[PDB]
Amino acid sequence: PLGVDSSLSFESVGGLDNYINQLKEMVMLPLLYPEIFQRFNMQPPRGVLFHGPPGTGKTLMARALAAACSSENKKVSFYMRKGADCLSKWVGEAERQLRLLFEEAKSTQPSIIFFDEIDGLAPVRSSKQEQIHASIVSTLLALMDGMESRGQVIIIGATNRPDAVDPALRRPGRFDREFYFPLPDRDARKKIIEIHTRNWDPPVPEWLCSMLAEKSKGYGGADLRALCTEAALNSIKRTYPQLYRSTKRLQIDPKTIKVKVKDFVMSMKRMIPSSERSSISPSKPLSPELKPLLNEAFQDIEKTLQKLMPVASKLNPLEEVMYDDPKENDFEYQQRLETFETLRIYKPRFLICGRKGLGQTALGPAILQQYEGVHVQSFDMSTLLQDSTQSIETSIIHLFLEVRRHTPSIIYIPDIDNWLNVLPLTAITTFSSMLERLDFSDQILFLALSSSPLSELHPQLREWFSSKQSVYSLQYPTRDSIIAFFQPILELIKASPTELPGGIPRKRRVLPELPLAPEDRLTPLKQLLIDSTTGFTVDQLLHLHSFLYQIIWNTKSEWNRNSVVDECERAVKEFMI
Amino acid sequence: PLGVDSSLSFESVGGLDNYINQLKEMVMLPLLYPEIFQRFNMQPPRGVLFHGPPGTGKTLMARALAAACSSENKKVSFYMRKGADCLSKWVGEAERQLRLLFEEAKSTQPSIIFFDEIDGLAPVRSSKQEQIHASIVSTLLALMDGMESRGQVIIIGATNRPDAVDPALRRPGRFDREFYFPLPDRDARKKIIEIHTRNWDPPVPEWLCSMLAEKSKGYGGADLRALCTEAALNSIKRTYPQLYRSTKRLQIDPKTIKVKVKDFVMSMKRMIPSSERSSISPSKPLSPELKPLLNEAFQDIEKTLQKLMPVASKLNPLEEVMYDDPKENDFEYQQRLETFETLRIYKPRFLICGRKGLGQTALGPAILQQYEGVHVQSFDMSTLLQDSTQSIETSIIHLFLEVRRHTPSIIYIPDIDNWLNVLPLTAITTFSSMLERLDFSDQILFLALSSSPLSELHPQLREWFSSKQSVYSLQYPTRDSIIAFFQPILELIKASPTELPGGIPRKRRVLPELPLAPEDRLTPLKQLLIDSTTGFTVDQLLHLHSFLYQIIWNTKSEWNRNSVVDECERAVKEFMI
Repeated sequence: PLGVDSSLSFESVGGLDNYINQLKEMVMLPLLYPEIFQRFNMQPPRGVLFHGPPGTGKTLMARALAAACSSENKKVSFYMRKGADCLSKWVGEAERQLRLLFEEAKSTQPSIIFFDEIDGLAPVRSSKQEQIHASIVSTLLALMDGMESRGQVIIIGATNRPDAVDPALRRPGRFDREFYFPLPDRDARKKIIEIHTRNWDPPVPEWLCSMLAEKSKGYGGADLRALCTEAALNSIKRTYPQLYRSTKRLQIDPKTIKVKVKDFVMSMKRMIPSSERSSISPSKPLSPELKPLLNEAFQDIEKTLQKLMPVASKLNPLEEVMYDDPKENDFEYQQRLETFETLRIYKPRFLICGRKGLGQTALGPAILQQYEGVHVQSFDMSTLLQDSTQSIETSIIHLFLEVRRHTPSIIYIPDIDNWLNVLPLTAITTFSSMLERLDFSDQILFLALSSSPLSELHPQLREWFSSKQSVYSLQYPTRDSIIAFFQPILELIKASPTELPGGIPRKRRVLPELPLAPEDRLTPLKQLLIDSTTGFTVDQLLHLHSFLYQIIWNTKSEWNRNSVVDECERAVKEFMI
Repeated sequence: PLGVDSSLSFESVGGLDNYINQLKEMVMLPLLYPEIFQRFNMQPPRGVLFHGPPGTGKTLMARALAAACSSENKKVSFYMRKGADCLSKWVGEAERQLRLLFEEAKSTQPSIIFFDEIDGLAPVRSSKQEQIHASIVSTLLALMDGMESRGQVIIIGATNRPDAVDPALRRPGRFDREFYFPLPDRDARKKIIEIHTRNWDPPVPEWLCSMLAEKSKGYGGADLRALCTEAALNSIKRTYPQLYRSTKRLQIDPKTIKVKVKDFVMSMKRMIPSSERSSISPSKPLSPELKPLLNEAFQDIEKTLQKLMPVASKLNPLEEVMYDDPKENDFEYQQRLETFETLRIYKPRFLICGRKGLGQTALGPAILQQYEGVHVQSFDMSTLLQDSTQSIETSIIHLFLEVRRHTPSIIYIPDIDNWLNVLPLTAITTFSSMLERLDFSDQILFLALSSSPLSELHPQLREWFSSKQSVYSLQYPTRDSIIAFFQPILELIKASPTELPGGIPRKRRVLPELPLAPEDRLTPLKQLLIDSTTGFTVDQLLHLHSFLYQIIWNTKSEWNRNSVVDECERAVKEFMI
């Protein structure tokens, strides 16, 4: 059956190395080196506040910390407190459980305590309720620190939000660490999936990683293990159909090890993402047959993206200090590199103008997918009108405040032709103010999408975007790209009966026992598809593509060729209306 | 490891001298001199209410008061009460803890009690809740004073806000002291940082103070100590890389004392301000290479600032009464100096008109930084639309009321060209009324910024600001200031390979053991940069400055000179479109 483990070698949360060194410098040093705390007479406190996606290192870095320190040294004890679990309606009974737990935590000397659900442990301190909201918060203040020199004990905090509570709970000088979980995307995703998949006596192929790791976006350690279990059970029922209706119990052979990539892709048909349980995010790669239709400008988007903003990230200070320099006295040499790759910028924004039905609003999610690791959100007016409890301008100042409270991050607005007709001049001039409230010298991108083409626009954008390179206009694709797009189906006309299942028999499987345990017109069709379709829009090409898919689906079984051209050609004739 | 101290000689809150003498006159005299309280038969009560930034003398003046009186005389006892810590849902049980604490506080004769979180101790007294909100407030009234001659005991209050509660809690005659904490800016900042840094056996240099003290703005005693610890640990990992992965424990040498200014500036890269945890304040000094482009008028701003308002502050009455005068009977001589430096004023305001892209909205934060110690806020419509629970005009009358409840203080509005299109005539005529609701004879500054130049304006400002010196117009800078600005990079063309890291090798550091414990075209380029750039705007100069930074970044490694002029010159040619 099932079972939980108490040993973790960072094998389901693995990849947060700089976090690991940051916590190692907090928890290892005070009793590893007990001398330099008097050589300098130094304090440094301990305590980390987790925030980010839950289960992406919430329970997983809980096991990574208890397993980390248990694998670190002997002896050491560990404590798990998950929200309100020692409380009452009394103050003086709730708390007497709490500080009996505190005094026994102080009695056991090598000891850490996990505290999760810090909102449930201590909410915001308001006096418009009963005074236990002030009482347990103040008594946790004095009983964690302030009055209480805790000595050798370590207090761990975890939330989903870094600001779900009043900042008195983060007194600066006791809880000076806060860890954000960035949900690793591609490479530590491939690391975390391959450190999972080696727990099987069949080693997995490594062409499927980072193939499956780039398919899997928005997942924790546990649900990627759920992908492991669902592909596993797909191998189970796949290998054996006789898994049903057993009152007389059965026995098995132990040689039931067969693995498919079909198991994984059926798991992808049968999955659901964790972030996409309640969200809608445009995390959509560009369509692979549409790459003949948009790679040619997509390259210009990613190159001019790279030029108008470097996407350069921070290296590890471990290897940086593994390097050494000779000169260390020169703050002028410091302000040199502090000017380097920092003062090279000015106000990241970009605009897309082009016709409707011409590759719109898919390239947006595509260039969202062409690089990751950055923080990003968009001013979707669905996400702006989603609350009415406050003003929408209060929501504007809020969301501008949180994208201010990040890394160099990404801001997007779709459909600005329809937008600015949606909200009044309150929110308009609000936003135009908030455009200028921040500096040029920070790196926040401002992607902008319009479904209307150029030189016809209200000038609100124009005074905002008077740079000649702050915009790009779109054109029709070339005929060679067109015939590149219709190429594969133009040989799928010829490969019906046994290449495709239009004429492939599907046969039955027998049950196991599992014993008892007690050609020539192709070119006039070519001049029908080309040169009579005078460079139209790509959605119309999607119409035709769907239509011919219906044609070849209905005409899926045919031998003795050149008999199935009449259906598609008259469909083109009808399409020209 | 860590540890708290019980002795403070005003070494982390040091600088509030007049506050210290004010509290000394409250707490020392009643038992120092027990005779003059019958010579005059005088009351004077005791009790101070702290308000201001927390941890900037909240916990720090708590330790300064208990350490102050403990270092004052023997014997004396101290009590610490932090919000709701003796309460219940009963009235009669909550209170019986409270006045058992009161009677034991009266039993111990030399005794003071710290009371913090006065909102959590006693909220506003409303009868639209349960009556314990009236009960504990009324019983704290009668049990602190009113009915109870407290005798010899001292009651200390502390909040963040001076008006977080109904003013019945400040009965005039028991709590007649209230201390505001002004967050000392430059000189007591240098005093407070140097009284920290002498706690190390390496004495720090004193060119870095007040250099680092003028870099550090918006910090308490504790987080400046956190700057001490982070520069300390930066020296730790900086001196020693072998601080990792030790199950077999290690031992050290005690000679690990090396200090860098690099440690501090990396701490500045890795810091976060306390006031800037949720705020956005334009506390921004002018850019040092932009000083050739705005010092010439900046001097006029600070001089005419000084003339249109003296910034003269109050001296200490200690040294003032250390001086003596012969004549003390003359209230007419009193109203002389009461007319001196008080009646010399009229209605402080100032206006900035000038073109867009021409030094705007950076000089504002700069002259905010050119002097400090004054109280200041601005009517940012982000900060005006940030709440919708009340009317925005209610917010107007509120904020006018609190800037009325201050020192001679500072009021600013940015972007008045875009403003007055943001709010209706309700808030407009509201504000114009509140312009005239106060007198000429008080000293409140009214800085005003417009991005549009002169002689083109709607006259609402003109009837408000019909003084010929109430406004200043802006011009283009001179060519000598231009070539002064482009001067340093115009020698950074010549100093690539070893002055800059474009051709400097970065080498590796070995691990310690730490043993086991069980030229000629420069002038045509000069006539390309000057005299073909016909006195343009400074943001365009920022474009070019960024562009050439990219040029020299890409061309960073070059010997055998005069080969790298072609890239920048064609960048200028492309820029001229």
